Amino acid sequence: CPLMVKVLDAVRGSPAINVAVHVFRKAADDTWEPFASGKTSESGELHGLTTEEEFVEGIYKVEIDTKSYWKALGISPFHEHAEVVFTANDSGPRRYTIAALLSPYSYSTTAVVTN
Amino acid sequence: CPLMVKVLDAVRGSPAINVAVHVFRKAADDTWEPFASGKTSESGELHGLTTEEEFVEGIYKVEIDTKSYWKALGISPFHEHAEVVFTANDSGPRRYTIAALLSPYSYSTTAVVTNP
Amino acid sequence: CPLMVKVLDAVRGSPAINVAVHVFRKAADDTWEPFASGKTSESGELHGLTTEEEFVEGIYKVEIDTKSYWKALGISPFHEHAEVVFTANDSGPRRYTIAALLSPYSYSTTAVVTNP
Amino acid sequence: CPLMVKVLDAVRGSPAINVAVHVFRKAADDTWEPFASGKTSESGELHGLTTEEEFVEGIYKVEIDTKSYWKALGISPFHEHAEVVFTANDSGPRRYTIAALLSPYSYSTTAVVTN
Ligand SMILES: O=C(O)CO/N=C(/c1ccccc1)c1ccc(Cl)c(Cl)c1
Ligand SMILES: O=C(O)CO/N=C(\c1ccccc1)c1ccc(Cl)c(Cl)c1
Repeated sequence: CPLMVKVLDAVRGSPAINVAVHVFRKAADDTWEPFASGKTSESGELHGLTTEEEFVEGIYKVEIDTKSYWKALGISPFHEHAEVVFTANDSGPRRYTIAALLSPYSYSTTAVVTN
Repeated sequence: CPLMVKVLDAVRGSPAINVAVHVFRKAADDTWEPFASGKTSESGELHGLTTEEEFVEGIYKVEIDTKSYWKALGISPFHEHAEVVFTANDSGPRRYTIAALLSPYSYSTTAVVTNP
Repeated sequence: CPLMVKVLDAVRGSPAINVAVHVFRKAADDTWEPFASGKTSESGELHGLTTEEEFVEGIYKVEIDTKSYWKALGISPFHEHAEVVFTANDSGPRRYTIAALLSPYSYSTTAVVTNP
Repeated sequence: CPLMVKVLDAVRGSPAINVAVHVFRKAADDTWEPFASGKTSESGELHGLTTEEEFVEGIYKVEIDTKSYWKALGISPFHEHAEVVFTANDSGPRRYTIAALLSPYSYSTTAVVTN
């Protein structure tokens, strides 16, 4: 699995469950084409988005539906969503984990790239 | 000043200076229209982007060009840019500070919203 | 002002007001001695803790009483407090801003260090 | 395993490996008594610190030796260490994960409490 997403909730100190996640790849058209999508699991994780074959070098966007998550909790959030845009590179390590820590008025994101 | 951007560098412990920022507003046809742009100062701040009259309700996107920033320091970073998307002035006018704390493989963004 | 503390609330998108802050300096016997203390203002800032003369080289600890803060908002948080420990003025005097961004189960702290 | 620590490096986008971690429990003496310690693994994780029997309600301090980590990388860091102080509570969920994301002049920490 070369791309995994992990979403955490900083208010409840828990994994962010059932969060919609959409992945896009930039096309020569210069527009974002849908690539993969999922809802996070009970552990806040989303796996099996793509394969090694499919995940070629390019610019990818990971879009996390944070607003719907906070709305579900009855908490008024600042952001429409959290979007992480990055370039996938062959020179780098094989596996990418995109992590997001969510708060109603803030988020943090990090990438953990490993072999 | 209803919209201010502050960018900090978590590697150097400093303001992130001369960072390009672009602000977009969602149009009637759903396209992102250019709204305002600038560079952060020596204090990592960008002020004077808009006015109270111009800054109407809407969905706005603040794009911070972090990749150029890191590249000028010799660092090849993970992210193309940091993007902050939010609905503004939904419940009347407010003043917004969008802050970003940058590292090569990570970034944090928070909003401070105050009532005029 | 060589040492300033800024505290923000990531739930409300606001300054974190009236937060108690205690600053300690490591003594000759390795004990933490009280150095300065105060509460954040309506802007989430605490200034006037020390002077250039008083703020000598040393290891300092900035303790932010986040648990009292959250409890007054009805929230039972994870952390007792946020503690920031650092060596200051090691290479000559500097101005330090210690910033903390608070959530009930998480906190982020960054330093902005500038040369007088 | 009721207490795990996970340490990530925001500069290299990788797990923070071989980082010293010390856990303390507050004593009636009002002083920190050593409880457990370890070095993070190649995945940035430290497990098997304690048992369910041993990990009673109380105030605990997790102290991460961030300065030595950055020194090893030749990067000048701001903090002496990262310390996370919290109260363990029976009413809450059984498992605690203390995570830290490190930068030379900043860190973030979060707790993920689950059953
Ligand atoms: O709205 C604001 O005031 C700007 O936000 N500022 C800061 C900050 C502020 C001053 C000094 C250092 C960081 C900030 C932002 C983000 C984070 Cl994650 C942290 Cl620990 C601090
Ligand atoms: O595990 C991974 O590969 C990615 O995890 N990243 C985590 C994290 C990890 C475990 C538990 C809690 C947070 C994370 C992310 C962002 C932040 Cl700001 C923090 Cl303090 C932790």
